[PDB]
Amino acid sequence: EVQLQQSGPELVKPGASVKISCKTSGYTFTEYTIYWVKQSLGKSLEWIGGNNPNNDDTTYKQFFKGKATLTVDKSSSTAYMELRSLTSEDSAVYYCARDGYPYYYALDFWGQGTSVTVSS
Amino acid sequence: DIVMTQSQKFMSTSVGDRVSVTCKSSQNVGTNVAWYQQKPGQSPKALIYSASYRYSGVPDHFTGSGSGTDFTLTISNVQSADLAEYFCQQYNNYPWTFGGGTKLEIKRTV
Amino acid sequence: FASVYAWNRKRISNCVADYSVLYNSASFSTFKCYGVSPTKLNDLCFTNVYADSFVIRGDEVRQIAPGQTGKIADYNYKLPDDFTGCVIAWNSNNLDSKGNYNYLYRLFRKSNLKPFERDISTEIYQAGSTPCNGVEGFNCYFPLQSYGFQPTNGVGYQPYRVVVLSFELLHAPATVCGPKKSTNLVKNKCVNFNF
Amino acid sequence: VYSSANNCTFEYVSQFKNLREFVFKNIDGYFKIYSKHTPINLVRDLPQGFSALEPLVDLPIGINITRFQTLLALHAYYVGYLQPRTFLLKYNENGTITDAVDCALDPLS
Ligand SMILES: *[C@@H]1O[C@H](CO)[C@@H](O[C@@H]2O[C@H](CO)[C@@H](O)[C@H](O)[C@H]2NC(C)=O)[C@H](O)[C@H]1NC(C)=O
Ligand SMILES: *[C@@H]1O[C@H](CO)[C@@H](O)[C@H](O)[C@H]1NC(C)=O
Ligand SMILES: *[C@@H]1O[C@H](CO)[C@@H](O)[C@H](O)[C@H]1NC(C)=O
Repeated sequence: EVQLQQSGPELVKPGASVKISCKTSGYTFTEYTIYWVKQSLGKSLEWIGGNNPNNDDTTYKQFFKGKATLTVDKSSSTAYMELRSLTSEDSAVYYCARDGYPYYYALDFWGQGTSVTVSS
Repeated sequence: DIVMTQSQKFMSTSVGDRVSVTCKSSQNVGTNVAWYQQKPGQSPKALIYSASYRYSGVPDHFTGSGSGTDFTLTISNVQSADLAEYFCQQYNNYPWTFGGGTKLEIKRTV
Repeated sequence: FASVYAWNRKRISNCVADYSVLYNSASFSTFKCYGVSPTKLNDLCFTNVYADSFVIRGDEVRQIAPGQTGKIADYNYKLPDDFTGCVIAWNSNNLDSKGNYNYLYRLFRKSNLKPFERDISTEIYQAGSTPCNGVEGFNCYFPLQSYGFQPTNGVGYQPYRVVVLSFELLHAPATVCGPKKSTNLVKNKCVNFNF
Repeated sequence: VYSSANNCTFEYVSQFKNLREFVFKNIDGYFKIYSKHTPINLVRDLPQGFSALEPLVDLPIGINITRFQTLLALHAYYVGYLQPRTFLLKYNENGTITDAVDCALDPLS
């Protein structure tokens, strides 16, 4: 009964700020954390970061400074990512995933992803 | 530190021969991995959990490996829906980082 | 008193005391007594009475009842459904004014507590896929937290002393019963006596 | 002897060569100890004479109590048994017991 609806493709401008939403519905949102990763057109997967819906915690990778920002809300039961400094190579697809503590560790459920392309 | 190469980037099997891919990791930090299938266009599909377990929602006919700082995975055979990317996982420290991935190619002959 | 998770337990037996004087006083704010009517405590005789005492916040008195929900009712102290007990609770705001920051309560646990379970232990609670070790951090929390018992707070933040009385009825011997009263004597008159 | 103090559900604190007599009994979870300080002395080294035993305490313990042992202050105790007999007692004029006759010992008895 787990599903995830995301936004469509986006076109961004260098030196600007954009928003991407990951929507979760049909299941409880309080317990399990939410993870964000990227795919740069079939290259190696990068763990963008993660957040805790309950404690409002935020965790990044070793090198993420520039757009390190996380946000969630329970009224809409969704999460919003803010992207800044879209300089030259951030055109890629974002994937929003949910893990399970009682069973199925390590990002059991995935999403369709949102593809953002940088252009003038 | 943090490095994952699994000694290969892509492997090729033509017909019938069993497919096996390792996930050699860095120095001893722990024993917890995963393997995901990445079809060309849609979301990744989890293949194996900790390199030796089973999935309820997947027709699992797989062979795994033991424990320690080295990991290996063996799949049944090269079916008609095996052309995809292979991703390994490593979740010990908070800065999660995976490898470069593995690509399975069906080596067609003349 | 003791902490809510390390609730204080006392065993009373081999005595005669009046239970009517408790609810007679007007200083007892909350008295929810499910086992028997308040006026029948002195009438009946019991055995090996047990008292569980702790301190809770102002707006959680409804949590202490047999077979209901509540974070404290799940991870700190839970009443079984088949519980013929009795519950008293009263304000202690003047006894913790500045405020008090020595109260701890469980907030995270794997599952609900067992009935009358004295679960005392410490551990770094983990709620993430990655294993938890070393120093606390993400998915590595301390399950014990303090209380915001400021001296300028109203209902919901005033400390409440809560005591729960339980008992077993006539396992084999009888030690504690209600008090009995005796009248004066008369002579040279045909009287029916109950000596 | 002092090894553990777990689950202390009860506690009680209270108070010719003379010989002391005791009788220990347990009926439906009630423990009775009857005592006698010094009876009539006829001769030495043997229990001659007659004297009734008066109750001392009554304890609501609730145990089955199967075996027992004595204690000594290191640096003789005759032990009998009880059977379901029938006796005839001759109470004195002050309430005390002075004569007892068995009912299953001799045809004259
Ligand atoms: C029954 O008890 C009474 C009361 O103690 C005894 O009467 C006393 O007897 C002693 C000697 O036996 C006298 O010195 C006292 O003067 C008596 N007092 C009174 C008030 O009479 C009586 O002897 C007892 N009888 C038996 C058989 O034990
Ligand atoms: C008393 O007995 C119970 C079992 O009837 C046992 O669980 C408990 O540990 C005992 N008390 C002590 C102090 O050992
Ligand atoms: C004696 O032991 C039996 C167990 O067979 C128990 O049922 C009974 O209550 C015991 N007696 C007392 C007086 O506790």
